[PDB]
Amino acid sequence: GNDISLIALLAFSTLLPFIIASGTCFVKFSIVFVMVRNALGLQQIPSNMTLNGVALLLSMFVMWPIMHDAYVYFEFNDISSLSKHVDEGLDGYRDYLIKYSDRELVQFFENAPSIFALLPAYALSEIKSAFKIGFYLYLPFVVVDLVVSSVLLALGMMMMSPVTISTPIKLVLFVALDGWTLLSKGLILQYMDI
Amino acid sequence: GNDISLIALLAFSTLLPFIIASGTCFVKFSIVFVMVRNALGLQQIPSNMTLNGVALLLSMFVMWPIMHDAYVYFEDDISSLSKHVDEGLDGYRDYLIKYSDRELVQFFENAQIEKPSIFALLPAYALSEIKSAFKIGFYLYLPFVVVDLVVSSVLLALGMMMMSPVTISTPIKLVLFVALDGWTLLSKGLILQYM
Amino acid sequence: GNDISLIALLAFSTLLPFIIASGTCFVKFSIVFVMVRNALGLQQIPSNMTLNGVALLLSMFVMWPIMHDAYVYFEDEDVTFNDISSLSKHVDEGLDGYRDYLIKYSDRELVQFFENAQLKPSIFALLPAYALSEIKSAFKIGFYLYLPFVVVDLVVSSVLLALGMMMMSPVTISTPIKLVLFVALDGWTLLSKGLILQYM
Amino acid sequence: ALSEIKSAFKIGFYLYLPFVVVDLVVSSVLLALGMMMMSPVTISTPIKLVLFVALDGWTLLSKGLILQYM
Amino acid sequence: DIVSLDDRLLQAFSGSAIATAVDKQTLVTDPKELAISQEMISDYNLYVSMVSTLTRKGVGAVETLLRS
Amino acid sequence: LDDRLLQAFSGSAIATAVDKQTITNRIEDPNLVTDPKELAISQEMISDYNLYVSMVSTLTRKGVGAVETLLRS
Amino acid sequence: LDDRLLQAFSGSAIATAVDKQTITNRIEDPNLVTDPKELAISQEMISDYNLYVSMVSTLTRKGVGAVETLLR
Amino acid sequence: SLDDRLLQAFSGSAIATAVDKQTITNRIEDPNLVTDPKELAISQEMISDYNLYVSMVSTLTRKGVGAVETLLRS
Amino acid sequence: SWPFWVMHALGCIIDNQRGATLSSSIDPANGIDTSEMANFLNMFAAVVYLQNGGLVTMVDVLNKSYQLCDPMNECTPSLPPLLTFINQVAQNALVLASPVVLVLLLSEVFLGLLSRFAPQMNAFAISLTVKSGIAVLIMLLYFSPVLPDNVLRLSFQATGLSSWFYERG
Amino acid sequence: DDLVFAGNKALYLVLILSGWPTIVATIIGLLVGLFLPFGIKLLGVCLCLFLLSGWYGEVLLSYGRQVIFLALA
Amino acid sequence: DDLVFAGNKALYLVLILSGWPTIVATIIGLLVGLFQTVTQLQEQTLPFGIKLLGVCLCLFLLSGWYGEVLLSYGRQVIFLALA
Amino acid sequence: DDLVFAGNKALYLVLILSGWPTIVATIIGLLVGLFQTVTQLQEQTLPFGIKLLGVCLCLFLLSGWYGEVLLSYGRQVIFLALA
Amino acid sequence: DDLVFAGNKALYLVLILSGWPTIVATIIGLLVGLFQTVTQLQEQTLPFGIKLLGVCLCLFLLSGWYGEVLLSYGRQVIFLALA
Repeated sequence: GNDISLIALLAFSTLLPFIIASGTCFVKFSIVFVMVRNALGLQQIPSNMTLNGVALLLSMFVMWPIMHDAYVYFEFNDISSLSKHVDEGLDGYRDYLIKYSDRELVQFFENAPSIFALLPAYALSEIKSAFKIGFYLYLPFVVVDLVVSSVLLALGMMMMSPVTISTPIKLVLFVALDGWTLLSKGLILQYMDI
Repeated sequence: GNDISLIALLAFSTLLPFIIASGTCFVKFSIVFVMVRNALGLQQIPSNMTLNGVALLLSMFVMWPIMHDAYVYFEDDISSLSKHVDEGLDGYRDYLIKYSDRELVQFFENAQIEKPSIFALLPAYALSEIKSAFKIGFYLYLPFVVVDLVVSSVLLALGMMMMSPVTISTPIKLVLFVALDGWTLLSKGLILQYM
Repeated sequence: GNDISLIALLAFSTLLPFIIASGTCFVKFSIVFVMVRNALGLQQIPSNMTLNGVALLLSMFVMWPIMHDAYVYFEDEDVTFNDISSLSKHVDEGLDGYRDYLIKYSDRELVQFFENAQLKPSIFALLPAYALSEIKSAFKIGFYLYLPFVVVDLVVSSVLLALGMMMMSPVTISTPIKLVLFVALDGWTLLSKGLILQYM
Repeated sequence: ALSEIKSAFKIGFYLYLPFVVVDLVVSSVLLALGMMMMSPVTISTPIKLVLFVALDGWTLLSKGLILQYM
Repeated sequence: DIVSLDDRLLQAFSGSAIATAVDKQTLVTDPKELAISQEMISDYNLYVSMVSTLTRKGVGAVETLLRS
Repeated sequence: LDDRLLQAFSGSAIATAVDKQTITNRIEDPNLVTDPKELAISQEMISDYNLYVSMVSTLTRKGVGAVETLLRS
Repeated sequence: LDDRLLQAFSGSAIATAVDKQTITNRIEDPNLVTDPKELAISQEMISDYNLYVSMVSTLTRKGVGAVETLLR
Repeated sequence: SLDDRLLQAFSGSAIATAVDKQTITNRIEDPNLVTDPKELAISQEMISDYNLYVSMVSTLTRKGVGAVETLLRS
Repeated sequence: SWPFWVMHALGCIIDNQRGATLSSSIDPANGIDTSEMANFLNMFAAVVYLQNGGLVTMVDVLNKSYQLCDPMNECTPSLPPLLTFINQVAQNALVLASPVVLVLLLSEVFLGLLSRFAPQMNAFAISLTVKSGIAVLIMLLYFSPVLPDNVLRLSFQATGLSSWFYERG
Repeated sequence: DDLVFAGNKALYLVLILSGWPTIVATIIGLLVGLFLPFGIKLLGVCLCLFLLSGWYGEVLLSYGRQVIFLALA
Repeated sequence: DDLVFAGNKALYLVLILSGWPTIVATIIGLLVGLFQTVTQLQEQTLPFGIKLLGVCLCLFLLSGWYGEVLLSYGRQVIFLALA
Repeated sequence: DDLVFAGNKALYLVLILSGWPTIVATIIGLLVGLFQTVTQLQEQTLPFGIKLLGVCLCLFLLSGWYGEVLLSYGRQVIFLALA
Repeated sequence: DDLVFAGNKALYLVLILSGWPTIVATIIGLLVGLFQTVTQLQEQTLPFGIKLLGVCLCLFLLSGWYGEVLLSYGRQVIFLALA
């Protein structure tokens, strides 16, 4: 135990909610669940209190093995050795950011690998992937909205708005697929490597 | 008390609003009331303070038996304490197991006879209750979708193709639901699932 | 004074906006207005800030005398206590002022069911048992106010077809007629009186 | 305090006044085509920025405000 | 009985007593009256601190019901 | 529930009234002010009273705290 | 994990209770509070208790605050 | 560079403080150093200088994370 | 606020009669999220009221209220007038807007009967394109005479405190 | 599963409850077509809406109750 | 690539699912448009009645086939995206 | 005063800028309506296709002038507010 | 300058990309509509149904070209803003 080691231990516990917001996969999970809500056309339900909760719990399984490897390790008496010792600890996490980031971004940031270059390059990599999933979630329902509109014009109902009757169809389809069971599984499989 | 017993009590009493919003039935209750409003097509009535007010009360009747039975147990070596603590949760763990999907629990248990673990139960419960609410809501839309199509046939049988019907079916939707005593049927029924 | 008698002051004023949303008649008055606006066609006329304002003022007349009575009851210095149970019953005797009001409108069969579910009358059963009846009462009271506006729309739409004037949209025409018919007859006064008279 | 607020509100009006035109004009043009479902805010937002950038923007106000007391 | 339990259990501040004190007022007196002043100095500093808050709560509760 | 909350309120409203008075009567009575054993015991009662009320205040604030975010969202 | 949480908590609580008792027994024993060398040992025990429990409280509460933050 | 400035600053400072208190403890455990005014006079200087160093580095680290809360939470 | 609430609602009528509120209000909005005329006329009416020195009148009713009414006399609103309040606001706005509505209905009827003579000529759009001009031309012709209404006719005055409020309620 | 039964019945309901008006509206159209005026046509149209308010009520409230019963238990 | 297939497949499904009802309404309309000349009696509301029973009848019969198709495409896209 | 004057011009500008595009849109509408009554055809996409070209076209040709009007009015009102 | 070119080109693309589908819907409506003036049969569903098929075929065949055009403009404006 030393004062300077403790100061660095207290400070990391202040910055936690920011690192988990940028440096961890939590960004993919939070985004994906809100896009699901928007695709269904629901506007208040389920609450962001729930989605931001479940997404947080699932992401915990993926990161726990990474923190424990730093837990089981001390995370020795000289600047060069101390740097190597401390640096060697973060390297357990470096191997994560580099697996889910694009080489071209890191290289640009390496010229202004380093951790500071990996953090922003990683964030933009996870975000763009999330939109790549969301896009696919809209396709199975937008075809439903067009089909409902198409038939009513056969009946001559120029201006019976669709939404009063198409919204339940969206629910049965999502429920019949057990969507949440498929999405929550596939998301962890991208990382857990089971 | 004991110094480290305070820290455990204080942290728990902070996280109450999140545990109730994710792990407790409040999830099911809160959604069903909003789906009823939208099935009628009402935009603002009743206010979110009204509906959330009810879901939070009806849920307390269901959960209180668990907290009371739990308090009496805590009021009544390392290996002995941990085993003593776990028996207090067994009253709660059982509740989650009853509803949480049997396979998701195993699927998450593998990511972390074996008695299930709460951390596996929480996400398996939250996702399983949501599905049940969307399912109920679907049934609540079908009686009105018949109403909406039937009205259109009348206007078309009178040729009024640009007399948009919605003004006429909105009051029918209300007569039907109050003549069905819906708010009473839903409240009696929704609770009996947990008795 | 007494510290636990202080904490209860601060808690109450923190909960007050949620109590008014369920355990008070504010629930019925505000709802009926928004449905009548909705049926008149035009939207945000009156502005939402009108409706939630008058409903808040009119409701105070009915509840404020009850609140005042509850505090004046506890102020009597002549009471004395001898046991914990003697205090609990004395406090409960104060709430009867409010309970009696809820008991009038809440339906018996809801309260009895919650009073049984509560195990394994009580106010916590009278709050949800009351909120559900005041909601329901508004959809009845409102449905009767849709009938005349429906008649007005059908009449003009049929008139249009008598003139043989197809695919004109029968909304431009009828929206202003509803307001003139309703506003020229002071409907908003007759409506407001009909509400207060049920409770005053 | 009441005096500065009154005067501040008057200044706010003249700065708002030129953008009203853009909103009402864009809204009218949409109905010309019958796009009654389109939401003007999504279109009129860039037009407001373009006007502000073409004017001297914040440099006009900051100078004018100081000159009232200098 | 242990103590004279009565209606004094059902109030936060004894406003009728504090009003009695503030009419007593139209140099120091030490230490007897210097001790009694400790009560009247504190009891009024706390009463004001509550009143400043109940109004903010009460106004804010009106504004909450109007926003919706 | 309510019949149980009424019991909790009254039981605590009386225990604090009696406990607060006990401290006062120990400080005005001379044989209890100037004896080290009786001073040692008064040091305990003062601190125990302080902690008890601080805890009730915290736990009550949290009760009317969890209601805010769930009702108002 | 819940299986590990119960273990981490349990060890913490027991280890602390044992220390609190030990100090108390050092104050009532007349051979210790009267001996200067025994007091020096006691001074260290009093301080060490304070700093440990304070660190648990802080780090725990900042762990709760990281969870609160991300949900709102 | 920037990524390594934290290792150099953290590591370089930790070794400098760890050895300073160690050279204090053993300064108060030498019969020649605890009983001589020339040795007590220096110890009064030494012990205070350590106290100020940790207080400044601790303060400025907190302001560092405080700006990051401010700019991110608001 | 009465002088402002009147001018605001006056706008919402014109936006509907001219342009769009969605027929089913499923969206529900149409126009801007507080349709732009009703936000414009609301702002305009406020700025003129301050310039006439109305701000001194707002503070005047406050001081008088404390003299006719004070908390220890349990001041209370009069119930009889409060029940009529909503009609007054609606009636004032309805009359002032009338000059612009009537021409809109007459113009729609002009085109309506034309679709007897040229039947497949589209009734709806040829009116919908046109209305957004007829509404603006006729407002400009009356923009000047609307100002006097805000200053004198609708402005509240301290004399009203005698009837809206009563003490010991 | 019940989802299929409850869904199929709705389509069956519309066919009948919407079928009757168009057949009778056709036949009545044909007979009158082969064979104050506003006042008479007003009574003629309003007349069938009153009559059918009742028979439709007995049906729909029988379906509404049943889908609620299926949903909750 | 995967995106073009899924994006192109969506538009195709719209025609398959919406095709049948437009045909059923049209095929019935031609009979009425013709029968108006055989019976030589007319009321303009005639087509709105008959066409309705054709569409509703087809939907009831096809309600099953309409489901299997959506459930296959829905699963397929989920796998492609997350994989 | 400088308020009623500034307020008048705001309504005046709306009528001016939008006038030509609404006028040309109106005339084009009537022409297709007249041409339809000349024959037995009945189509609803035809009026939209014809009007789309006219509405976009006139704005395109006018776009250069609109900036002259707005950039002068913006400076005018800013001076009154701060003069 | 860079502002006018980007603002002018925006309106140009709307006219081009929306042009093709509106014309084919128009052309199909006229030719099918004329047939309804030829035959004694009148039905609104006939032209509406046929239009959808032609419009969908148009979107399928041009789907690829619509992609390149939108990407080229998207790239160009990013360079104009940041340079």
